[PDB]
Amino acid sequence: MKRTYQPNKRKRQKVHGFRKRMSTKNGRRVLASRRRKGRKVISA
Amino acid sequence: RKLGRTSSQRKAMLRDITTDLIINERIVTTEARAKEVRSTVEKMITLGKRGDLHARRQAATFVRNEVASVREEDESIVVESALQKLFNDLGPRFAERQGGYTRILKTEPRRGDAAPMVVIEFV
Amino acid sequence: AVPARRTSKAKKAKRRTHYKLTIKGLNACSNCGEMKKSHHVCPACGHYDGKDVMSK
Amino acid sequence: QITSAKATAKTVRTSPRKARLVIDLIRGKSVADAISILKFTPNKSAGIIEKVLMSAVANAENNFDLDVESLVVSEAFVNEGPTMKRFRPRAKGSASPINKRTSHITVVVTEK
RNA sequence: GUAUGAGUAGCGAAAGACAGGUGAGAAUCCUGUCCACCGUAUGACUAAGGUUUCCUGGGGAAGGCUCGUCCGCCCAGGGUU
RNA sequence: AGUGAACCAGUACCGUGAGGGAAAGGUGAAAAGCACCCCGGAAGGGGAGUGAAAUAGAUCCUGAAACCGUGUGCCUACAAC
RNA sequence: UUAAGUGAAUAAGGGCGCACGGUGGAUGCCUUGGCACUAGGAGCCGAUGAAGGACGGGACUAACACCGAUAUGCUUUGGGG
Ligand SMILES: [Zn+2]
Repeated sequence: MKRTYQPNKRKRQKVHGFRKRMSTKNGRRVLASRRRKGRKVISA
Repeated sequence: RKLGRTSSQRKAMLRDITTDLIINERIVTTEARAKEVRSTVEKMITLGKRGDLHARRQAATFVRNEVASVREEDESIVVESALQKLFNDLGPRFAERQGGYTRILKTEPRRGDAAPMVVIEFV
Repeated sequence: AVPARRTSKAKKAKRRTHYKLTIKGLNACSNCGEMKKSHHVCPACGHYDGKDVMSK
Repeated sequence: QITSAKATAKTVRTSPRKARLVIDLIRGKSVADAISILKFTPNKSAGIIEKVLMSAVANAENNFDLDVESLVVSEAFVNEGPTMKRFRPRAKGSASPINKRTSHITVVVTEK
């Protein structure tokens, strides 16, 4: 029947976005951790 | 006999093959279809030897309906529908030859399936 | 079920002995002396029974 | 003085086990009838080993050897080449590998 | 990395045949004819979603559950007012 | 082995997301990297050449084992290993 | 010639040894990177817009570097030939 990963464009940028991760005190921990590891795509 | 498919598919395949080999006098196919088609063709040429109505209206069910054969013009476009050929050209060409008018020639297998092919002729 | 052992090196052959490929029925054609298959049209000569067939 | 030119072809795209049957028919015979024997074999491995044998002939004739009418196939074998590797989606999630193999074939043509 | 099982199981529902092309090579490409299948859909338009797969000209090393001159594949050019 | 990473690596790839994370160095002193002929559609190969050495020819120093083959000196079709 | 008795040799294929190749990359030698420290400098950057990035810049431009509409670079002061 119906499987999970039904993809959209708005939702994937209003959940895992950037501004939605520069709008907290925890999102910044996430970002800085992704920058320490030396990652390319900090956040989708 | 030799089945190849369901019933009606075989019937259509034979009603196909013996309608060529009426128009070209020659055909290159496999070995089994060859044997069944020599039987059928020879059985559908004796009807070319009566030439009346009943033989016409009995032959007119084992031949692809309309398949032109036009190499003729005087000042016109004469069309021969591959049955009219059966009753105009092949018929009067076999009056003295009795049964058995086809030759089968075993040539060579094929590239992709090794199905030993064969020819069919008329004289 | 499912094998209870690997087959030795010997048994492999001793079973494959009957896995061959034989060619049979090779004749000398009559117009070019080349090998042809009996009861079959000559491919290079084109002839059969001393007569030409493949022509148009 | 040397006889018996050689020839070969590397990494042909077929099994080394199935194409080791065709060869069984050739080892030992004269060159003239060998071509015939190959001509009437309906295996993909047949339409190949000709080109090797024809090439060995043309090598021996063009370079050193002569009298194509006294040549004998004396040695011929089939080795295993490098094998590609690929997968295939099995049922119930998993997958199972697949080897696509290749072979090296040589043929040698002595005089007598 | 390579064996055994083994040249075994499988090749993922549905109808093709002939003639002539093309070409080193043809059941599997092109053309023609007859046949046949769906038709509240196997037909037409759109919203998501995919992101150049579209078109023109070349190629056949790898993908294509076989073949392949062919392709939603490879190479080059170009298209979205 | 030594950082996960001696090479275009926190990359390829996996997961919606936080997150998880590889394999991959060596021709010769110098490319002098095989003009020319021949079979072959091509790939591949045989001479001739470059080279001290081509079994150093781009999968490119040495090149073991499992595994796959060719030839041959000795034995084997009343035998329970 | 009869009779009785004895009875060798050949391999569809296989075993053992030897000899020669094929796949695969252990081992020998080697370093273009690492690891742990010593002595010394240095211990902040930011509303004059930071760290980190996106897009662009070449005859050819797919990537990496450097650069920024003055874009593979401008001015000046010393080195160098
Ligand atoms: Zn002939």
